[PDB]
Amino acid sequence: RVRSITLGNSTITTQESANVVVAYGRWPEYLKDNEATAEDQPTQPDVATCRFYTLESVTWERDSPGWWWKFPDALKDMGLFGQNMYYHYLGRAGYTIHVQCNASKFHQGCLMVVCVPEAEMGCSQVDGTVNEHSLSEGETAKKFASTSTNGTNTVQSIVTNAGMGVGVGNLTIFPHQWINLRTNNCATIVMPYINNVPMDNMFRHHNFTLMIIPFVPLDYSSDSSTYVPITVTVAPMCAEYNGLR
Amino acid sequence: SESSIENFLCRSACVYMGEYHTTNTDTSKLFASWTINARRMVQMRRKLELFTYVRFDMEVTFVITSKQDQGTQLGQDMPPLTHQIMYIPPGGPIPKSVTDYTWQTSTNPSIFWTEGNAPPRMSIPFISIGNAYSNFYDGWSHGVYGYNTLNHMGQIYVRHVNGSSPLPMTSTVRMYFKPKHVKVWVPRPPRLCQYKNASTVNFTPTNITEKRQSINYIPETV
Amino acid sequence: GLPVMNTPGSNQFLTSDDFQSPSAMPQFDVTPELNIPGEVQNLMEIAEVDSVVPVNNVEGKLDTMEIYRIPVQSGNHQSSQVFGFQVQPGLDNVFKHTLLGEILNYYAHWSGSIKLTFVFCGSAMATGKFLLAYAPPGANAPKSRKDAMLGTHIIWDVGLQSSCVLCIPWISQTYTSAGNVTCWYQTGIVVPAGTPTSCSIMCFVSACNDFSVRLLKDTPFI
Amino acid sequence: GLPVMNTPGSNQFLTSDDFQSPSAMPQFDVTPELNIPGEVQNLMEIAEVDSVVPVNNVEGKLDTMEIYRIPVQSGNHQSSQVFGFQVQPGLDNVFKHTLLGEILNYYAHWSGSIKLTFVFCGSAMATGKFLLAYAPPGANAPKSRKDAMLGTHIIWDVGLQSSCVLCIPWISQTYTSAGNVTCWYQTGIVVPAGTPTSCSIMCFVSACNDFSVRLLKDTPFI
Amino acid sequence: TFVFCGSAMATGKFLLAYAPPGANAPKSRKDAMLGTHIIWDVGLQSSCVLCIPWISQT
Repeated sequence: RVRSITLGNSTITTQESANVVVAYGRWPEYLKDNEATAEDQPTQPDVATCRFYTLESVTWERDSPGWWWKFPDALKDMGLFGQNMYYHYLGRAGYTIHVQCNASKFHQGCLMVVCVPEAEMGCSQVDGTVNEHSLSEGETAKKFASTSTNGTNTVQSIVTNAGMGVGVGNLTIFPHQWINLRTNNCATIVMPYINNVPMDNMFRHHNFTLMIIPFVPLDYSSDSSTYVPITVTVAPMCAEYNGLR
Repeated sequence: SESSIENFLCRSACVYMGEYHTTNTDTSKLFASWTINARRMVQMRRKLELFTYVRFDMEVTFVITSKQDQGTQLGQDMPPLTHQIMYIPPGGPIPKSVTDYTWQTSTNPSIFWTEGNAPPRMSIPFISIGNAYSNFYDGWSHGVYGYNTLNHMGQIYVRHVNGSSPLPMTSTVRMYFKPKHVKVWVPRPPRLCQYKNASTVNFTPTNITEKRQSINYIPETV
Repeated sequence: GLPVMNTPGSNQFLTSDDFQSPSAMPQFDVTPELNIPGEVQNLMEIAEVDSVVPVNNVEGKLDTMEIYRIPVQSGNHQSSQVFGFQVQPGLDNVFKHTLLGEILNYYAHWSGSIKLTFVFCGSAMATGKFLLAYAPPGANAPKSRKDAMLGTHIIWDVGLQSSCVLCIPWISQTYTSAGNVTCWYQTGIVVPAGTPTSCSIMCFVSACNDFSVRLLKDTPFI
Repeated sequence: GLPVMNTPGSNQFLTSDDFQSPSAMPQFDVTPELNIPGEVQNLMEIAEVDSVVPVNNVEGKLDTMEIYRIPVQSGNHQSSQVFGFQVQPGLDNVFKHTLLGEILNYYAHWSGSIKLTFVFCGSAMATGKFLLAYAPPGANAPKSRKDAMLGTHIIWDVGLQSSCVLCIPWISQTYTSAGNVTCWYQTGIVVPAGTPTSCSIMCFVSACNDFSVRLLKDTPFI
Repeated sequence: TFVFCGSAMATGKFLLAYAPPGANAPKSRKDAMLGTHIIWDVGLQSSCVLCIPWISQT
């Protein structure tokens, strides 16, 4: 009851009892042919964009508020998919995201894993503006805080308002999955391309945001490990660019 | 049936009220202007933020009232007043005086109306080179965070249509706005914090809800 | 030609009228629609989604993640209450700011059935029993574990199931005249050596398919 | 007779309305139409015509025929640039006053494909090679002959062909975010004894059949 | 094949990564994620399998 999956020259292993969320019922696909027939011809890499990219693990401790990543540009240094971001003026893609934990039966805790489109964030100063570095750091995660933040140009990252001004118990409206250390330790989310235009430039726009948020904190006792590792793996799907010839 | 999208959003509201004179010594008080967006009406803003992408037509009605200034001169006998209401599409010339050439450009649609009649009304289609409007944008304008140029919807300008050396008068216009044939995509959670300004999502941290006495407390039954 | 007669109501502006209007941009072909994933036809598609309830809304923790966690304590307390609340979406503080509560607060009359889910977030070594009890509207909340057993209840063994589900059938709106739900320790929690002592429960609320709303009004939150 | 009811909008003058009007000269039969050559149904028939581009719009020659001539110099300069520009009809000075540019400036949104033709006006004894290179929007302009060769380009031998043609596919409007075109000396120009030393190139621009325009507005030139 | 020999109560995650011939070995967890990899949860599976396709010698 273990499946082994190979994309390109990558191989990972999952359990065949996985559960998969397809975001709004829609699988990813190519914009078919004839939105812009004449002088808008696209191309597709399909070479080493369809392959598993694995980020660094994060460390879940007793007081961890949460983590977030921006897509794309979490992959702007990831081999070929990142090269294509510099060579081409427009693009699009869907994604498959796997999130996994490594824990024992003597640990306990609960995580929400959610993919949020257009996650526009607020500044720590009400009459201020957010910086580009405070929104993302690429393949390194940003951190939520457990109290309200200060300083100039920083996202106001108190975890109960999720940086967007809503109640964090209501983020289940988005494509999401629960990880309860008692019953499962994995989550797969398949995201299609969602925009109000068919293609776009991939450097000054963040299509979506992946967030991981503990709702019940990690607990252990006498001589268990004091942390739990979380691992994120991403495979781009049906990527497509403007033709160069 | 009352929770359909059309019955929830397609409702009229006053979104701008402005004043303008026939004679003045400021020359910006001689006309009134408004930029069309749905972010300075706090009740419509919140209902619109439940979705990420929207598509609609606009309908605008104008209620216009005049007054003679309390300055001094009485015994007048005046004909009814005429007004001009000009819509500028995105990518159009903007007037800066009431005597400007742009009040006569053939591609700015315009309405001429005289008091005493029914209130004037124009209908604007979905105007965007994109496929939908967006209530949320996680990007840069090219650089302002959260602002994309596909959301431009145009402007409205109002003036008096007198001749030379007119008599002093003060008018007020109220604009009533209504979206029609509406379609929405990607639902979102409702805004929990108060709005702080009209262009950002900035906020001060807010409590999740209000307290009670204890986790067991249920009020005595009647 | 064509003799004609004007009726009362002519030349009035009614804010909710429905008439054809002249277009100000007739020679403009609009951008065709895109097939964006995630389209919505009705607000009841938002209320049928689960959201986390802040059941622990007591003093000192209205601004932390702790507001969402029901505490299960360690040791032997096998007849004490764990929690209890009245089921009043829209009005009561614990249900007021959820996805279902936020919708219901746009309408002056609503009715349907409600779904509550409970989930145990402890270690896989812990075992024990809870008693979940429901009192109808017009009944007092039970004071002991025994009289809660004498009504409608379910006995929930967390060593066997990690989650329980309840469906409540007679919900309307306006010292409440509403039903209530309570939870009791049947046995107490038992663990082996080397596992955490305390733990937590979480509540999710949603609406069932037969939910209806009437008389759109203004919300009291902005 | 015939009970009737006046709606809002009655007795208003809407500048863009469309109603039947009474004729002031009903008893007058009009002159029948003549079949004049050269009738027009659509403005895109004017934009599909080539017109000469003033590529040499530098100081000291904005009022001479020299503004239209790209200079080709004599001797050996076989890696230097000949010319380069961004492709931005409507906004950029070199394309702004052509037949295509003048039309596009009546509309606030437009899009399509563009056609550029280059013609060599030297003596029939001259030979040599040019490299014509295209960079897409969002790419920097090439700095050398070699990196222009590493992109999309054509090598144009003027001893074989007197003219070259290019079709550019992704044109829209609003430190530009537009594509560009550049020309490089591959070899240098070679002549026999008794022929002029210097020479010229000319550019023609036009639109291809798939061109569209929206939101008529006022032009910024008179 | 890799097999985890710990107690049945232990949980956690590993990242297993493969670089082809002619490529350098990854230096961090993030660039190993950006190549071919599998994420292995030992609370779910006790063993993982890999098949490597281009093997020759000097």
